[PDB]
Amino acid sequence: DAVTIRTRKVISNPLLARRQFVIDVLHPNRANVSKDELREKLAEIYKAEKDAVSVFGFRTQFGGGKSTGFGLIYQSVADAKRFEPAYRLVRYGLAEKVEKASRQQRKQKKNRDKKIFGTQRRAQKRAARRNA
Amino acid sequence: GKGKPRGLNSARKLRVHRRNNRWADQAYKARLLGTAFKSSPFGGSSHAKGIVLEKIGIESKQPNSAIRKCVRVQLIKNGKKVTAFVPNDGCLNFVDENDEVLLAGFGRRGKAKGDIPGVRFKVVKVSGVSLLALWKEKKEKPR
Amino acid sequence: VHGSLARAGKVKSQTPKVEKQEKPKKPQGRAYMRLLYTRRFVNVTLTNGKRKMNPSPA
Amino acid sequence: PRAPRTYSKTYSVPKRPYESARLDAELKLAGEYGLKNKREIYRIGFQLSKIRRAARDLLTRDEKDPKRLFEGNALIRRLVRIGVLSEDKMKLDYVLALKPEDFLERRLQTQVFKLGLARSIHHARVLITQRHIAVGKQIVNIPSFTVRLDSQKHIDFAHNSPYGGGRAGRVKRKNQGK
RNA sequence: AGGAUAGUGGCCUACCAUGGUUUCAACGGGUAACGGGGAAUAAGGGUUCGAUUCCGGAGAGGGAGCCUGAGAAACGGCUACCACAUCCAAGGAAGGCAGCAGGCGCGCAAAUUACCCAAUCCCGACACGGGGAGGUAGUGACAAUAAAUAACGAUACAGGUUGUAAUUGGAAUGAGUACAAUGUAAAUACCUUAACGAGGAACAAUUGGAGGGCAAGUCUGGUGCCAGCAG
Ligand SMILES: CN[C@@H]1[C@@H](O)[C@@H](O[C@@H]2[C@@H](O)[C@H](O[C@H]3O[C@H]([C@@H](C)O)[C@@H](O)[C@H](O)[C@H]3N)[C@@H](N)C[C@H]2N)OC[C@]1(C)O
Repeated sequence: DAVTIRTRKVISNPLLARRQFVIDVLHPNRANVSKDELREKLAEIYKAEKDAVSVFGFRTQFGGGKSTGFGLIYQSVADAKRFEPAYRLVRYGLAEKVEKASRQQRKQKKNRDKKIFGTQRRAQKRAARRNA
Repeated sequence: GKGKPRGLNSARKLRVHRRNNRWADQAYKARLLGTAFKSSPFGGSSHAKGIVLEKIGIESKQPNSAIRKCVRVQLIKNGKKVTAFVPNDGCLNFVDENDEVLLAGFGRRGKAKGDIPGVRFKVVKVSGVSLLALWKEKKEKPR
Repeated sequence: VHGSLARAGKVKSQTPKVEKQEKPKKPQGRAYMRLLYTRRFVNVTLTNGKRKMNPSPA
Repeated sequence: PRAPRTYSKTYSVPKRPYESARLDAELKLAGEYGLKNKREIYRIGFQLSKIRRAARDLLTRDEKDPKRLFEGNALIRRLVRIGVLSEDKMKLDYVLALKPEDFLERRLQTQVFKLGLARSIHHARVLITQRHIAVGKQIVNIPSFTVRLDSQKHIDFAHNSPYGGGRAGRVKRKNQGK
């Protein structure tokens, strides 16, 4: 309860269609403050929408209380989708996880494909008439 | 006077003279001949391993009278045979013929120690376990 | 009056075994330094320059 | 690979391990200031030796030498801001008279039992370790934390400790059940 | 003078001259020699170390020869021989971990056949793809920093105003565990933290010593120049 938020070292970034700042949080008698709650409170303070708010890298001070981090307010939501890495959007629920096998499986697959000159159809038919 | 040249252009004579006479110092001569690499039983290593060939008792030198328990050891790296003291009361019964021992120096960098003549090494481990552990019953002899 | 390899471990093997006596633990760290300081420089036992740290009970 | 990170040793053991007079001196210092081992005396000896060396090297120079005027005054500033020197000994000559107790007096533990927050210096160290002490509004659990002259008046208890406005520890919360 | 080279040059060829280096150490031999930036010690002068986070060189089992290409005498390119080593239907075919991990060997002597391109940065036709380069974790007492293993009362004591004693209580807490959030590419850990988490606070500190050098017993039992200790 009674979570105070402050910003310092503010940079406006038209180049990335956003605004950059460092977040300072005062939360007595509470472990820390969730990133989604911080995002909503920031959206409320700056009357912006939540899906255009970014928070990352939060570090509680020694003993407790004061925490710090970084904040990004994109001037829209399409700009958020366009200048935001996939993992942060996955954290926010905005984007889905790209589906793929383990890295070793992908590499083994790639090294099997280098064995074939042409298409898979020709190799499959040649193997078929090669066996039976 | 002083028997050494003092001329300001005599650096060659001074440096060569020092180089010649440094051969009279044992440590310099040993490290430039490479005697540890060529003639030391351990080949310059701090420790070495070997197979026990036999148990031997060595008479302590005067004015002491005792039997210092030692083992004759054949080293693995070079096949050399050395004698190592097995230090503590009853620790000879822990080592047996054909066992593998770890040897270390005996404290005086290639010299014998105390009243034990001709012994320059000591047993540290037998069968992969230290003698200090076995003597104190902190471990067990493997089998 | 000779020794032999057969006599190895004589005195230790024939030493009468005595178990440790159960005693309280000794404080560790700063408490031990406190204790030694109190022994030597607080509760003094000096008498005309006789300050044995380990006198024999007698 | 990444560049190597520097690291150094902060103490040095004595050259003679068994001089009885200095052994008694170290035991007295540890007992007076509630230290844990002899290495804590060795560290302050290390710091004092290097400070005196720096002062001596600067004092080989003339009062008009610019290197003295810069480095000696920086050294004086650091010493007078941590509490080792007062506002009347800024000449590098009083830098040579500093003793281990001068730094021992400026520790967190010493000042905690001096102010009155604890009875014995051992109890002071024990409070510091259990995070009951805050410098400013920052909890400090380091007894070798050296307080500066403009930090002495802000030492007090932590707001979350049972000694400065907090709740009860597990012992009292179990012992209040009945 | 020519040839060759990207180009100079005995670099090579033809003709010609007889020169070139050396006790101010040539030439030869050894190096358990890659060089330097640097490291330890350090009154000064010195002595010793530097395979190894950066810079330069060299190599890819050993030699040699090449294609391609701006650039290689390239080896995760080719050709041959030597040595190793693989499959086979016996005709033939396929190789190069001094890259990461892992195995055998060797030895006194050194970690996982893990996760990932999020960061540093490089490559490509490229804002998108790839990267054991790199980063993350596992192992890890190499070395280094900080820093627990207890703190405070009252009774009976006692001392000469508290320096000293057992048995009498209440607190304090982090090691550990675990919601949670945070941390992260996802984790793990740290840090914050709900509920737990101390009387033998058994949640119990060890390693070496106690004749001298050198700090700390002539206390007790055992052995009797034996067993053992002892730089
Ligand atoms: C076999 N042991 C040799 C021992 O004989 C001696 O060697 C000297 C050697 O030092 C002398 O050589 C020395 O002195 C000459 C000086 C005369 O000009 C110097 O020029 C030379 O550099 C120097 N090494 C050499 N001329 C004779 C050997 N016997 O000292 C070196 C040594 C290795 O110990």
